[PDB]
Amino acid sequence: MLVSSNVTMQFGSKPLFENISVKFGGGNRYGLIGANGSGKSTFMKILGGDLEPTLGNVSLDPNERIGKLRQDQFAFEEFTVLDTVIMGHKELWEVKQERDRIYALPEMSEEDGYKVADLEVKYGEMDGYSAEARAGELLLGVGIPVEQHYGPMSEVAPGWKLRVLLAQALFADPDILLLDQPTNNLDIDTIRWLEQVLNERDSTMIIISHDRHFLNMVCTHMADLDYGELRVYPGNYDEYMTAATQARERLLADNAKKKAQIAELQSFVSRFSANASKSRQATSRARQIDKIKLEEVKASSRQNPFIRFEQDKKLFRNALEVEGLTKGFDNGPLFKNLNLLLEVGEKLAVLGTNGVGKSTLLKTLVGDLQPDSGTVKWSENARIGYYAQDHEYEFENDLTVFEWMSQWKQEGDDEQAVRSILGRLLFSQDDIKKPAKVLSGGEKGRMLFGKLMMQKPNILIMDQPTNHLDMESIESLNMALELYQGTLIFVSHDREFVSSLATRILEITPERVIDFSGNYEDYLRSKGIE
RNA sequence: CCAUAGGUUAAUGAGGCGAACCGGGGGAACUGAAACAUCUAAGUACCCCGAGGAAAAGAAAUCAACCGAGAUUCCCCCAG
RNA sequence: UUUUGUAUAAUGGGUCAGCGACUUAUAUUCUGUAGCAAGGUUAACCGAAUAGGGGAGCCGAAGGGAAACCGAGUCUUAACU
RNA sequence: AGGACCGAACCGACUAAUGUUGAAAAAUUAGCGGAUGACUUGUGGCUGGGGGUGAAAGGCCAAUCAAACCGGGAGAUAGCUGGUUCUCCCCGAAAGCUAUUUAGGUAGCGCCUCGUGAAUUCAUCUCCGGGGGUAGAGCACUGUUUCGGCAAGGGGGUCAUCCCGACUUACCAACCCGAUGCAAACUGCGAAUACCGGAGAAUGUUAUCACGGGAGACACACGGCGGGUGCUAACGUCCGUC
RNA sequence: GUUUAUUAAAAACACAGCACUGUGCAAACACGAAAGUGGACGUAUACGGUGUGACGCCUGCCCGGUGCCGGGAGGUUAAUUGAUGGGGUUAGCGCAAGCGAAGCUCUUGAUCGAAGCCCCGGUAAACGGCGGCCGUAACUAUAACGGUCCUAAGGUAGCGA
RNA sequence: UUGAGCCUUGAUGUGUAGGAUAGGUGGGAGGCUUUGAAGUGUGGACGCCAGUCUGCAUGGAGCCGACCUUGAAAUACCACCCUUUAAUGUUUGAUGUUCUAACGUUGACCCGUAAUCCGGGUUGCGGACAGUGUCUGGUGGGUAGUUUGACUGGGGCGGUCUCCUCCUAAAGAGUAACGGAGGAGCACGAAGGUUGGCUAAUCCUGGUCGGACAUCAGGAGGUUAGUGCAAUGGCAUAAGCCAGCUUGACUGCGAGCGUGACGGCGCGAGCAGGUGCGAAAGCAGGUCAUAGUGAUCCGGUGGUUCUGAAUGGAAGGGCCAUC
RNA sequence: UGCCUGGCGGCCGUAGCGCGGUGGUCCCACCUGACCCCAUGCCGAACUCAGAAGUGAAACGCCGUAGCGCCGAUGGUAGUGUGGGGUCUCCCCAUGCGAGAGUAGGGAACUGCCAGGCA
RNA sequence: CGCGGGGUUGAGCAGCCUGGUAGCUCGUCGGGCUCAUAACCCGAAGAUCGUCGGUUCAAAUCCGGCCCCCGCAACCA
RNA sequence: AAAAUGACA
Ligand SMILES: Nc1ncnc2c1ncn2[C@@H]1O[C@H](COP(=O)(O)OP(=O)(O)OP(=O)(O)O)[C@@H](O)[C@H]1O
Ligand SMILES: Nc1ncnc2c1ncn2[C@@H]1O[C@H](COP(=O)(O)OP(=O)(O)OP(=O)(O)O)[C@@H](O)[C@H]1O
Ligand SMILES: [Mg+2]
Ligand SMILES: [Mg+2]
Ligand SMILES: [Mg+2]
Ligand SMILES: [Mg+2]
Ligand SMILES: [Mg+2]
Ligand SMILES: [Mg+2]
Ligand SMILES: [Mg+2]
Ligand SMILES: [Mg+2]
Ligand SMILES: [Mg+2]
Ligand SMILES: [Mg+2]
Ligand SMILES: [Mg+2]
Ligand SMILES: [Mg+2]
Ligand SMILES: [Mg+2]
Ligand SMILES: [Mg+2]
Ligand SMILES: [Mg+2]
Ligand SMILES: [Mg+2]
Ligand SMILES: [Mg+2]
Ligand SMILES: [Mg+2]
Ligand SMILES: [Mg+2]
Ligand SMILES: [Mg+2]
Ligand SMILES: [Mg+2]
Ligand SMILES: [Mg+2]
Ligand SMILES: [Mg+2]
Ligand SMILES: [Mg+2]
Ligand SMILES: [Mg+2]
Ligand SMILES: [Mg+2]
Ligand SMILES: [Mg+2]
Ligand SMILES: [Mg+2]
Ligand SMILES: [Mg+2]
Ligand SMILES: [Mg+2]
Ligand SMILES: [Mg+2]
Ligand SMILES: [Mg+2]
Ligand SMILES: [Mg+2]
Ligand SMILES: [Mg+2]
Ligand SMILES: [Mg+2]
Ligand SMILES: [Mg+2]
Ligand SMILES: [Mg+2]
Ligand SMILES: [Mg+2]
Ligand SMILES: [Mg+2]
Ligand SMILES: [Mg+2]
Ligand SMILES: [Mg+2]
Ligand SMILES: [Mg+2]
Ligand SMILES: [Mg+2]
Ligand SMILES: [Mg+2]
Ligand SMILES: [Mg+2]
Ligand SMILES: [Mg+2]
Ligand SMILES: [Mg+2]
Ligand code: NA
Ligand code: NA
Repeated sequence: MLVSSNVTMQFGSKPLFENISVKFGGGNRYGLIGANGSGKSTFMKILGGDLEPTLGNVSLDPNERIGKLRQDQFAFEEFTVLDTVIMGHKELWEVKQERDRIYALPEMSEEDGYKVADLEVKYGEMDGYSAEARAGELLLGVGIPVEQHYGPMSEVAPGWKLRVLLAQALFADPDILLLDQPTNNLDIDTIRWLEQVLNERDSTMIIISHDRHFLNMVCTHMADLDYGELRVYPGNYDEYMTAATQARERLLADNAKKKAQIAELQSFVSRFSANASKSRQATSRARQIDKIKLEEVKASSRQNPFIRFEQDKKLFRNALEVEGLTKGFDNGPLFKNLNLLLEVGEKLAVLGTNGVGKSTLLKTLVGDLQPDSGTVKWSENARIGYYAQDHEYEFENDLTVFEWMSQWKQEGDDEQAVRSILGRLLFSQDDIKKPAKVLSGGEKGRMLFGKLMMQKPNILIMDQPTNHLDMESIESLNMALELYQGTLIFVSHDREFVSSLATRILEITPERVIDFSGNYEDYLRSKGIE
């Protein structure tokens, strides 16, 4: 079973995590939780050996095939989907490709023949004969068609190849699964399939997830990464959240009721110390006061960012109008004969879930995706704040966080007012010196929220604004957008964030759009969903 | 019911005292540590039991070092 | 006697006579003296025995290093002018 | 009838005097409270030491009680007090520094003494080579101070009190200039002494240094000079040197 | 009535009366290393512990703290049990390095595990506690009155230099 | 009744592309059915719901591998097994009801006995509970041993206790007071090394917002500025300010000194081995210097044939680096 | 050898500032150009290169001047080692040492080694 | 002046709790309901966070001085 | 459901 001892990673002048030593193993599944920027991804990198710790150890058995997940790479793109999911087995992939190379190079001499016979028997023991079949029976579960199973990695879509990268990790029942945010930008049906296929396995799995309904579904232990110490509570999710609460409140109460007695042994020392017949008794109360040592409270890293979008110039009457916006890439009718008029104050939630033009509507509205036919007439003064689903291009350039946030300073504000946004977004003194490239996913979504806030738009378009954000962030931004007085266009899958704030639903089905004029609860009752 | 428990008679032995030495059952504290609790004083003082002219121990399931010695007890070194 | 300092009004003693306080054992070191002198000396014990025997053993003539080890050298160091 | 009333025996002990080496290691004299009751008394018995008994005071347990008396461990320990016994000859201190559960104890060093071994070793004076920053002094610097000159600028009165300031100002006033002082924590100056080193005589029973045996002492006092504190008070208190 | 025999005889102690609490009998409680004794040759109208101290009128509010009583769902938790992992040794395969069966060993400690504590409620003739600031009435004065903060609750009847 | 282990028996473990809900080995492929059928007449359970397993029979005597699409073949079947399992057995557990036989009886009767002790015998009632022993968690002033600092203008309170800078400090060093004043318990991968260059404060005159004070251009001034941090001493050859390259913020040593009662602390040319900057002479063993810190014991981690209690190993010690 | 000039020193204001004058054959400075060898947080202003029309304006060197800076006696004063004295918070006497400020005054340097030109 | 607790709109108080948001209950002011007042409903007003300085991009918060108010304390033989 | 008050003459 995997063990870690005193990992202690540190880049800067503040503790990140200290003397982490924990045994992971035994078939238990450890949901690893924390704040949006504490330690989780750089800890599953350490557990897999991607970066060695500053000073520490990670111990694994001589043969224990780590099945870990991507989302630190996107561009393998040299071979077919079948042989892309195959190479999750780093052992079998090498023997397979090496024997193919040997077959390519002439001839099978005695060095070549004896080099190849044992590799062939190794392949047989590893059952590579039925490797592609078992890979395909998993690609079908993920949702990739049989007729294009054998297509190269350029045939696949950019939003469809993360599916294959997910399928790679859990290929052939590998013990110890390092899953790093697997359910992000996935649908309800795929999430249900994944949480069903992980429920039939005896393999320790350490999973990062910022949602509650998946951790509370699959996980057994609830390893935390807050305060610095990795506190592991054996609990589902709710018996962790109801245990840490009283664990912290007991500490607070003990400090209160132990300071309240120092304040009582102090009223005697302050009154009878100078006396002669009572100084002996007043200088033993001082010993009692000094021998108390109330224990310290360190604030949790969770916190709650203060986000609020305002609007510089409110605009009246219609804010948008879309007239005959038929468009499709290679399936033709991505959305057929769209026709709509968006008023002011609308909170339009565009639903519909998977591969259909759930996005590319927002891309056409902003204009970066030219439509096939139609014209989109924004309001006269319409200023659009765009939060793209894939926002890497704005951080590939490596500026300091301060300069990156200062790019968008407007006419009438200082770099005193620039740093206030970062302060409200919880970038304190060193995390404003990091390169913009090296930041967490949630710490990056927040940094885009602080650019929208800084620009102060009157039309907000947001492609999945609930990505890599913990409960605190999707509770702050939810009310930040609720208080918003303006036009909002957003898309999300979780049936809570969209239901909290929406006055109109426009969801597209791969044959025809359907529009509504009420909130999501009425939408479901009219659909026939209980 | 047999039988045991119990009763009577007879034969033999013991009982108490004594200075030290000896074997065993229990077992302090002052004191030293420049305070004190681990530790020392010390298995000492003292209490109790038992025997002897002495008592205990004693004839390797011991040491040694692959060379060997040969029960126990006491004295001088090893050795502060 | 104790004190920086007592005629001190600081302590002790009424006087006489007798008793009353740096000792003994074993180890170690330095001085003096005596014997022997790269040698010196025995302990227990035997012994008609303060003689003689007994040299088990102790101290000294070689040191350096934590140690193996080397040895008028040795340790340090990869090596030391 | 009565934990009833007055009052002797009987039990007790509120006040005063005497007595304090007493008649007595708690009493006598004149008064005083209870006196059929939770009373008082004779004889015998039981409870024993961290234990007894206690209408409760730490009271009583053989003139002894916040832990009896006797014997033993025992000659407990005492950084504290006292005492320490015959004679002569030579040398002869310290009451300081450092450390201390340390401050009236002790350890190392400084000072004393005995032995051994060594070089003009050491001391005084004359001459030569040195570094000061004290006394004194000075006011360029750091502060402080009083005058006089020029006065930036600043407060006050009149008028459109939008401006510009159109004015004024008996009043304040920095920086510079000339004159006059003060400073432990000021110095563009600067002694006497003292101290370090070298050379030279004369003088001094090696007075110098090293090693080894034995210590004592680490409570100081006053007087002159230089000073901190105090009141330039104290036979006050804390340092330097004699 | 008792008390410091021998400097204190009192307002101190005891008391009848009152209340709380323990005790179902081989009672609780005490003296005992234990046997056994007192309680008691008694049986809840009896016995022990604690406080108050005839009698008359009465004995207010607070369960946050500390005790005591009841509750057991949940968390933590000893001995006991010893699943796993790591190391030592070595029959052998290799005369290279090196691995290394069985056994014996050193260590690590999964699982089981009660009371207590955390938690929930009660109890004050259980130990105990019982508030600040500001304004306001026909002359002055004072506030019956009002605002607010805090507390577990803010000292009631009676008495008061 | 309910946990857990084990054994025996039977099921369940399609997505394609297949006749059809095939688990992997491979034995065979011609074998399964008449001690009485594929279908039928009819039960229940399971499910990706398409389909599988089972009682018996009026009748019943016949179904599949050969083909075929797959990486792979078939309830023709048996085998040794794997996952989820269902049932009966068997092992210890937990719980609850009964029982008597250990154990209790300070219930009744008889005897030793002329005995409200004790013992034995019948009987009744409790009954594997209570109680006792070893180990163990809680409570435990009921009891016992003890600790509860020093300086100090008497003691107590207040203040202080180690390190750095100035004055007292009497022109070498040192020098006290509960004397007068301030600081430290770090920081910096550049604020370290080298090479190349550069020189400040403060006013005086001319200009957009622009002002007494911002940037510009002249002149006076002279280090009155600056130094990561308190003060003192320094600093122009700059130790102050920029830039290029770099890691000497190296290893073993070290003549000779300074300062301490010691433990110790500090300065150091030069030597050897390997570097950096510079063309080169050369400079670099952290920073302008002085604060930024605690012995020993005990223990942890890494290296090293030094030792290894018969011998070969090992534990354990030692040494080096470090916590 | 005499004069001028350049480099390296000695010495460090009696040596430095201010005012006036003067020097271009050589030397020195300014000077022309800049693609390139090099360089500017922009600018050949600085650093650097190829040359040489002009000038001695500025800088530099030399000479003259006291308006500053600077040096500075003699005498007296203060202080002080040793020995004495007083009316002793401070002084005095014998003896030895003897400033600081100020005054008279001095004063716009002196000098070595090479290398060029005019002699 | 030795030690604590404070100074936040007119009154009484949070926010200091590890600097990025100035808030509560009552009150004042202007409307509405009412015959009229009170209550009630709506809208707004106002604080140099006692006053000075310091690192700080940013102070009420962190540090120090000064002033004011409330409690103490300044011992025994 | 909440609804208090109105000097004398
Ligand atoms: N190179 C880097 N330099 C500085 N900080 C870094 C660097 N790489 C990562 N970090 C920091 O490490 C942390 C990583 O946070 P982490 O990835 O666990 O966040 P998350 O959003 O919770 O994770 P996840 O993406 O897995 O859901 C962040 O605080 C990030 O700033
Ligand atoms: N850049 C592109 N180049 C080519 N085809 C594209 C591109 N972007 C999208 N597509 C095609 O258009 C389709 C629409 O994708 P779209 O972004 O609308 O999906 P989605 O519902 O937002 O996906 P998801 O939730 O997985 O991110 C894609 O599935 C793909 O086939
Ligand atoms: Mg006998
Ligand atoms: Mg002792
Ligand atoms: Mg002692
Ligand atoms: Mg015998
Ligand atoms: Mg004396
Ligand atoms: Mg005296
Ligand atoms: Mg005399
Ligand atoms: Mg006398
Ligand atoms: Mg005396
Ligand atoms: Mg006398
Ligand atoms: Mg006599
Ligand atoms: Mg005698
Ligand atoms: Mg030797
Ligand atoms: Mg009577
Ligand atoms: Mg009477
Ligand atoms: Mg009477
Ligand atoms: Mg009496
Ligand atoms: Mg009396
Ligand atoms: Mg009488
Ligand atoms: Mg008595
Ligand atoms: Mg006692
Ligand atoms: Mg003794
Ligand atoms: Mg004695
Ligand atoms: Mg003499
Ligand atoms: Mg003493
Ligand atoms: Mg002076
Ligand atoms: Mg002393
Ligand atoms: Mg002394
Ligand atoms: Mg003295
Ligand atoms: Mg004196
Ligand atoms: Mg009395
Ligand atoms: Mg009472
Ligand atoms: Mg009451
Ligand atoms: Mg009884
Ligand atoms: Mg006690
Ligand atoms: Mg003792
Ligand atoms: Mg004291
Ligand atoms: Mg000095
Ligand atoms: Mg001196
Ligand atoms: Mg001295
Ligand atoms: Mg530096
Ligand atoms: Mg340089
Ligand atoms: Mg430097
Ligand atoms: Mg420094
Ligand atoms: Mg061995
Ligand atoms: Mg052995
Ligand atoms: Mg070892
Ligand atoms: Na990440
Ligand atoms: Na998308």
